Amino acid sequence: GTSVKPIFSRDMNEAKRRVRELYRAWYREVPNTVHLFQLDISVKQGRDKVREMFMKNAHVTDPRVVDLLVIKGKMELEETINVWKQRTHIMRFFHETEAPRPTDFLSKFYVGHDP
Amino acid sequence: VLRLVMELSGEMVRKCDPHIGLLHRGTEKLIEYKTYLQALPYFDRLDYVSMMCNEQAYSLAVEKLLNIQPPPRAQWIRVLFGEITRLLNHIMAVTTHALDIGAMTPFFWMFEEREKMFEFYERVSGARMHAAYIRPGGVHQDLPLGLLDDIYEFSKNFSFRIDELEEMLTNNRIWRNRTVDIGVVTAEDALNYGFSGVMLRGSGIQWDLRKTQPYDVYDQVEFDVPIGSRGDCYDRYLCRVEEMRQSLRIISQCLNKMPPGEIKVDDAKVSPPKRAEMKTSMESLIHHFKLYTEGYQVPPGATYTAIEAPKGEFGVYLVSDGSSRPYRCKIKAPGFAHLAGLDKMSKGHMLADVVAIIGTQDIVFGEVDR
Amino acid sequence: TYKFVNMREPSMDMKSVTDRAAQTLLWTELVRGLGMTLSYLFREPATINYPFEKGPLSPRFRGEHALRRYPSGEERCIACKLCEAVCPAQAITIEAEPRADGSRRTTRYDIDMTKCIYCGFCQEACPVDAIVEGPNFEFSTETHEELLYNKEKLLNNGDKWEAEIAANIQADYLYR
Amino acid sequence: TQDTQLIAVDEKLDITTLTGVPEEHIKTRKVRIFVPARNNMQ
Amino acid sequence: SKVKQDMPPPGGYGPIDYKRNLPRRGLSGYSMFAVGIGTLLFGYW
Amino acid sequence: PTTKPPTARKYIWTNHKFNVSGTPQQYVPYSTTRKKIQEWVPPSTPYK
Amino acid sequence: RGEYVVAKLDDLVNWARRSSLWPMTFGLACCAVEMMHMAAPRYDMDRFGVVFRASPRQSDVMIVAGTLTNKMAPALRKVYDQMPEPRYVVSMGSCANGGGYYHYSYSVVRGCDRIVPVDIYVPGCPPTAEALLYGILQLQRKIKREKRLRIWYRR
Amino acid sequence: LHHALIPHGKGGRSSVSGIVATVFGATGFLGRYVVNHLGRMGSQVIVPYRCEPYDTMHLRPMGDLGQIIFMEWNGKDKDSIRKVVEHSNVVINLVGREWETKNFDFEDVFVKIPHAIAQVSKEAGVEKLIHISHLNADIKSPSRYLRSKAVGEKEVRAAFPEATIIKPSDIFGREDRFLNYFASMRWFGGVPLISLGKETVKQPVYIVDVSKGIINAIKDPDAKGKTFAFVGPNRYLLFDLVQYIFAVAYRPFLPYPLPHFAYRWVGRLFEVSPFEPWTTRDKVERVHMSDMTLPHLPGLEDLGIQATPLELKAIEVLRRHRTYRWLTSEMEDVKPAKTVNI
Amino acid sequence: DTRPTIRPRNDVVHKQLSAFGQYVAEILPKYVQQVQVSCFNELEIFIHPDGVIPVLTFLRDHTNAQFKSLADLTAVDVPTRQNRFEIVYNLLSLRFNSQIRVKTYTDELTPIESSVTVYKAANWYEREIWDMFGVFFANHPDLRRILTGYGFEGHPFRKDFPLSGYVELRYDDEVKRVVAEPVELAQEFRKFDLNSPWEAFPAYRQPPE
Amino acid sequence: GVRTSPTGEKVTHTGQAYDDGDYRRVRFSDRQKEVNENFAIDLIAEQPVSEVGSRVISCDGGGGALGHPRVYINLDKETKTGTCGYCGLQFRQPHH
Amino acid sequence: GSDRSRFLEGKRAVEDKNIGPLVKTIMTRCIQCTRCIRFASEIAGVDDLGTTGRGNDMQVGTYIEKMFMSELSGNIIDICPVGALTSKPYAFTARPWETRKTESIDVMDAVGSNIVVSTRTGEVMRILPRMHEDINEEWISDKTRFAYDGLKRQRLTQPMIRNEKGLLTYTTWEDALSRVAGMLQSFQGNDVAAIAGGLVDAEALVALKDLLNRVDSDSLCTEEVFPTAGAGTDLRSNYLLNTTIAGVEEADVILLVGTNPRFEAPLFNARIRKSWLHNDLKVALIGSPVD
Ligand SMILES: NC(=O)C1=CN([C@@H]2O[C@H](COP(=O)(O)OP(=O)(O)OC[C@H]3O[C@@H](n4cnc5c(N)ncnc54)[C@H](OP(=O)(O)O)[C@@H]3O)[C@@H](O)[C@H]2O)C=CC1
Ligand code: SF4
Ligand code: SF4
Ligand code: SF4
Ligand code: SF4
Ligand code: SF4
Ligand SMILES: [K+]
Ligand SMILES: [Zn+2]
Repeated sequence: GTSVKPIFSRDMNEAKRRVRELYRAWYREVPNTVHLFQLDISVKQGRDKVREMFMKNAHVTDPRVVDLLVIKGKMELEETINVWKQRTHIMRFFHETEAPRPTDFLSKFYVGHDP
Repeated sequence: VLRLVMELSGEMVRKCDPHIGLLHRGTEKLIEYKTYLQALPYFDRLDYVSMMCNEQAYSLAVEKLLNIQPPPRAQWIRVLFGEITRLLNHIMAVTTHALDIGAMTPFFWMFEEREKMFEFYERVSGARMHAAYIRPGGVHQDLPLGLLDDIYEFSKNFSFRIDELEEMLTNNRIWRNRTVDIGVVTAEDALNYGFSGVMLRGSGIQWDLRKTQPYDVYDQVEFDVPIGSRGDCYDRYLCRVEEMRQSLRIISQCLNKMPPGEIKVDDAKVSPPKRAEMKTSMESLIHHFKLYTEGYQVPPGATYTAIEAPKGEFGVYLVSDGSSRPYRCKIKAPGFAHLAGLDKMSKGHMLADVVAIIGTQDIVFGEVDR
Repeated sequence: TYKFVNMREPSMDMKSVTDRAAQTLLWTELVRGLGMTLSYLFREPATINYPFEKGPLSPRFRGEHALRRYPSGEERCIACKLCEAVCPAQAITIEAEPRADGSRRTTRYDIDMTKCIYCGFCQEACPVDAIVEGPNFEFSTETHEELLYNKEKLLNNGDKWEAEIAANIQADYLYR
Repeated sequence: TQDTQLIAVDEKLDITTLTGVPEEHIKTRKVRIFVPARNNMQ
Repeated sequence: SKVKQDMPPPGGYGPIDYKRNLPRRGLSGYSMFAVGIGTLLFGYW
Repeated sequence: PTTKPPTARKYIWTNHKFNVSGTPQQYVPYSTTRKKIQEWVPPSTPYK
Repeated sequence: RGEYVVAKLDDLVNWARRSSLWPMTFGLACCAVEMMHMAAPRYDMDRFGVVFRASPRQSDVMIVAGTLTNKMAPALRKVYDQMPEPRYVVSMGSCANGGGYYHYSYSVVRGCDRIVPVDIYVPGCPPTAEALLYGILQLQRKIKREKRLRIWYRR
Repeated sequence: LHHALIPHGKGGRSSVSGIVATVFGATGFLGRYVVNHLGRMGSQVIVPYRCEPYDTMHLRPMGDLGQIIFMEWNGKDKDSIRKVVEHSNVVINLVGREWETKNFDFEDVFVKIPHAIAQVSKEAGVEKLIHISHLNADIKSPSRYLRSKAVGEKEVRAAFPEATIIKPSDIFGREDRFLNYFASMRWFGGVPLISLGKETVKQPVYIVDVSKGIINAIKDPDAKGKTFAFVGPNRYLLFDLVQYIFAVAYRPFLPYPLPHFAYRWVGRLFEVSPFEPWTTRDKVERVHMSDMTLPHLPGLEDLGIQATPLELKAIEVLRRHRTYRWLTSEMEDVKPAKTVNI
Repeated sequence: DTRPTIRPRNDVVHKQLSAFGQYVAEILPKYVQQVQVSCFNELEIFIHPDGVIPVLTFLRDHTNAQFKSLADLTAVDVPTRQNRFEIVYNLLSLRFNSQIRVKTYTDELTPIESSVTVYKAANWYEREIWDMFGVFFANHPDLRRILTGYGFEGHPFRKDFPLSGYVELRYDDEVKRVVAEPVELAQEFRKFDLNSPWEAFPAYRQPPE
Repeated sequence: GVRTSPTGEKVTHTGQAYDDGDYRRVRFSDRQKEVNENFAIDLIAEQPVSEVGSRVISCDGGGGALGHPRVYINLDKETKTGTCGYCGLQFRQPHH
Repeated sequence: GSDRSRFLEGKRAVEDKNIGPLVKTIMTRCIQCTRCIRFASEIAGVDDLGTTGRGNDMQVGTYIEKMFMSELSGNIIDICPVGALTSKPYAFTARPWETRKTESIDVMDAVGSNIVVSTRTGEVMRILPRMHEDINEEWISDKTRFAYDGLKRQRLTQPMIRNEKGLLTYTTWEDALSRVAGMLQSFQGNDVAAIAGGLVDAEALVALKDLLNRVDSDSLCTEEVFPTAGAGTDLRSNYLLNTTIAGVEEADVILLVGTNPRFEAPLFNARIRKSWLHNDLKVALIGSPVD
């Protein structure tokens, strides 16, 4: 039933261990990417943007899924340091252009007839 | 569109990373939402060098699932245009290579010739390229009167046009030193890297789809493929040039004994009824009506059947859901297998000659990126 | 059957090495290239004098569309809707509601040129040869909006490229 | 029967965060599983 | 009835060249060097 | 078109235009269909 | 006259801007065939003063040819910015100008004009070689319909 | 409202937003951004253009196909304005010359056209007008800028009773004509700053803030009549301003004062050129006077927008002016400036 | 051919690959769940996820198979089955001019040990499947995005990612770069519900449920 | 046959007419509206009505294969003279 | 079916007919399957369709000109296997391969007929009947089908207020909700009431009930009247058709009191039609005699 094959994790411990130095690699990644890619957003801005993206993937409770997020997570940092990505790619997570989607009931009610 | 990112140990290169994807259109994804007839021009847009040959692969593939064979006449036209694409492709292949090196004149003599067969495509289908001529069941329209004579006149003069392409490149010591002893691929590495077509032919390996598993009507025709000794970019260049000479005879053999008969299979459930038949026969209207709304329903199954496209082993792997629409058609391309070994291919050589390796690899960003 | 290409076994005799040494020392294959190119120079070119003359085409040529009409002027289109049922790029949009004389013919026939593929499936799909691929191709415009065709634009081109299209379809209906 | 550092998770399988769908397209959606109703004409 | 589809002539189309026709134009290696040296001696004289 | 002209019909254009792009007689795209729904017209009664 | 001198100078300034403009490519897809298949002897363009040349710093008009994927979108924008002024872009092919076949797919922007300010649109899938040659001719005629020095003098 | 004008769509490019703008003279610094902030949610912008079409090329991308309809117009041709604002729900006036030209003196550019377009638009039954004027519109200022700015302001306010006059302080941005001006002194003698610039503690506004402010003014129902006053987030003095920008741009800073009438000759020399006058004796007075504080007029934050800081979103233009020396240098390297923030 | 409409069928090829299917079945019956010949004379091998390396190595070096030409590797993602991703290889043998299809099954989470040891051709036939579908192959040299935009999310060729995707590009003046945004279509891709309500083939009829 | 709108916009056969308040009419200003003057609605009002005589007429559309899929039209409703749906050509019986 | 015809003779042609502004008759397409006749005289209960003549030129028509009156006439469209009988309003408006079908219900009648809504380009073209047996079964009454154009008639699409003179002028939401809010917080109890309409959603009914109660008021009236006295709405069986029309066939004698179901609940009568035809129901109604 619950028998599934691993890729990198058995227990949440080592699963949370992988996201630890994944943060560590990403934590030290911010100071170089902002300067080398010539942005405008601040260093701590990037650091918290890395931070928050962790919190989005926090409600999952399966060692089986987190590592899939880890490999997806580790599938991006090298794309930044080795100048593979571009300014439109790494500032994209800095969601800037789009207008702010209304959150309260009235403002959604006013904008359109959609949920 | 090529994003080659690669390392310079001084002037010497140790690993080349060809970041393909710059032209990636998810062709198979759109194919999932079109009928077989609608999905056909996608293959026509896959290898926009030897376009009609891509129709050949898709056609016999759908013929194989449908258990319907093309009429004998239509079989012979397809190989005529199939080899014209071979003439189309190798002319582009040798010259773009020569264009990459720095040879300009071979590019324009051969590209002067390219108009003649593009003009032939105009007379037979109605477009310079992307003919959409070869369809499941044979070919859409019949050959216009006098076209066979016209291609005969072009073919009877084309062997002359090859000579200069050979004369000032094959003998030119400049072309040799800029094309020999580069992109050398050993036989087993070529085979096990998934390479197809000329890389197999160039590296000494005796193998060709058109002869080992002769599809269509290639049975009756007779010729000889040019397997060489070394397999470097120069050797493949002779294989390319000799293939145009070989394609000339293949054109000759189908030309002189073109059989009489229909252009499309006499199966209205798979081939649209004739326009004259459309406006007189009640079944013709019904069959034509539904064929252009949903099309023929293909029985379930899956095939990969491939043809010897001038790029190499080109095949399509479609799965049928038992309806009038494909489920998934993996676009197997020689170029993706061709380029898969680029890391080794540029190994041991510098920039100015691995660009020659790019030329001999016959990479075109419609087969890989789709 | 197959034939080799590279292998040559160049003979190492005194006469043969002289030719190879002469070829290297006093270049001969290179001067061959000069001779071939010069022979190319003394040959009249193949260039065409556009627009004063334009290259050949075929009766089957597929170009800018046009909605044709009967001998008396009736729209051939009946909104059977086969054309967009086979339009590979879904460039055709059609709506039909009643026409004054009891009829319920079409109102909307917009083939987006920037979506169309010019495959010619529409003209083959049409059972009344209403939509056709015209011979014209010189309709380049500087606005994206111009290429977005409508019903009136299609009908006007049908009245513009009419005699030519009628002759082509008369010279091609036996093939189709 | 088989074991290679076997993983045993009781949590209901959920890709969600890995399939890449956006939040408003995972929370504010409605999916009605049913059998297609045949067209009464046919 | 009658059928007038495109067809080859009532025999066959004329035979078409299929091999390489690279010609051999020039003098022997001895002749090339001899005329070159002969000019040099002429020029020196 | 000499020798034998093509066929003659009423609806063929009396003269062939040129490419009208970039000129005041350009082509403009517009919706050829009719407005599907119509609003509820409010009566202008004096009131109440 | 004051208007006459600026009229003669304006013509001289742009008389050969429509005859010495040199095309630039990116050559994405099957439209990249007619890109230089026109450079082939048949539909000679070198005679028209135009001649293909990449040299993004030293070219006049770029003929955007092929399908514009999102992945390449930075590359075109950086090329057009590096493009010197005056600059024009020509959208060859249905895919380039309006997406064409793949308009509904996920990895192509629907038309090039969504990315670059797009001049004369030449349609075709692909545009048969002379159709762009006609399109290039329209671009040169558009160059004549310019009042650069006239507008400056009016201000 | 009109059936076609009702807004639909999830605020997208093809979403009918109802706004039908007619931004006048949008081929300018603010026009590009406001059009972008107009075409982003699908507003049918009918921009009148008077220059070469090529100069309007950069405006086509910021909008769905067929949304940005370019039309020609003339200041002296009344029919030109009447056409452009004919089928216009809203009118946005932005025309203004920052220098003096022969065909248009400074009187008309803020009296003739702004009054004429406001009058005809009311005569054409438009529903709004957002004509803008500098916060320092001052008929008492000897500079012909601020005189004509408020001289004609009464006409547009009167002829259009509900005219939402806009009063921005200092619109700094990419092509702001001030930040780029201050670096141009590198080839005009080392920083000739009058009185070492001790006169202009100022609050400049970023373009996104003001341009966003405009698009709210169209959709904000209260915008009618009430004149808003767009301000910065932070008061900064010239010697503080120029030192800061010369520090972020890393250009050598050598401020140097001189008599005011010397700049009158400097202004005169730059205006004499038969082309774009690099320096006008008008604007030096404008930069000389500080940010006049008008507290009665509602500010930027009233509409519902926070004013982005100067030091934050400024590197964009300063980076362009850096030489190869410290071009790649980042933003936090530089020291922020002395915030007086009155 | 007395029936030129139909495709003529061959039986000497039919039984021979049928016999070879048994041959491979006996040699290693640990992984082959079942073998299916085709009317198209394309015999197919159905293997287990752990069986990828054994069979692929077996057909590579065996003296009676010699299948060493990797044709393609792809997925046939089928939502209705618990193993949605159906990984299938195609092999070609020059010596005996035959084509072998080996088919596996996998969930979104289960991995497959990389076949780069068998064929280095898979090196790039592995990357796109991880990108296009999302299934991850273990012990592979690199799992990079090869056929998508940089930073692209999800997996397109799945039966979950819509045709138009979720994100659209456009060049914006304020940022001076081509930025992204949620997709918006001028035209919605219309639906063509074209599957007939009449049964097509009695032969391939699904067994009653 | 074409009728002119109050604003001068020539209406098409479908009946489309941009009113005064339709803001999108600005697309038409400084340009020209494209109307096919030949109005296919009224090109059959004047077309002669065939007096071919039989209970059923084979209407092929003229030009043989260049017309429309030929249909059989029944002439038994003397009130309504038969019209080919494809063609619109008008056929009547010689008073039965 | 074949792929061609050996037919080289002529085809018979028959004139059209006019039996309704909804059904459209192209009777040359008729295949004489007699489905309409058996439907008319067994399901709709009207004995007017028939096949006049014999041989091969016979027509499935009505001989004497007729005006098809049955309220189940719309289902005659969905039973004919050819285009011989077709819906006039939907004719030449859409084709099947583009109409996205959504399964929904009917609100015209108090049966909640399971229907298929054809949608294309933000609008509905034609309404089809679904299947659930107890509900509409395989047929729907006419006004259930030919009602899509009603959604294209007078439509309330914007908020409304009385302007300075009163005249109904279109306004934003803010003024509309502000106007109601001012008079909503004021007044209490029986001052604030509610009258339920015909086509009111259960979601809205709850919302009004909660809203009226949160301002301490219970006056949520309804259009039709049902005596509250005795038990009223308290007992569920008072206001329910507890017999589950799918069970009417099981019954033997039907007693209909003060109703005209052929005009009020056509499908409920259609069940009796089917049930009484096969199960031999004994019907008895007091009131005005209507067919
Ligand atoms: N700190 C500041 O400087 C502030 C300035 N403002 C106001 O902003 C306005 C300018 O903004 P912006 O548009 O970005 O400035 P730009 O100088 O960048 O552009 C000015 C525009 O005005 C047009 N124009 C000028 N004169 C005429 C004329 N006679 N006929 C037609 N068009 C004309 C120009 O046309 P063309 O491009 O062909 O020259 C151009 O489109 C001025 O009114 C200014 O006072 C508001 C707040 C603060
Ligand atoms: S053009 Fe032809 S196929 Fe298309 S709707 Fe009109 S009649 Fe039907
Ligand atoms: S030619 Fe164009 S309009 Fe016609 S079917 Fe092909 S893509 Fe559609
Ligand atoms: S327009 Fe046609 S030829 Fe050009 S890139 Fe698109 S599909 Fe290819
Ligand atoms: S249901 Fe239709 S086809 Fe059948 S008899 Fe009646 S009219 Fe004829
Ligand atoms: S769709 Fe059916 S009913 Fe209509 S004409 Fe064709 S075959 Fe006859
Ligand atoms: K029917
Ligand atoms: Zn007819």
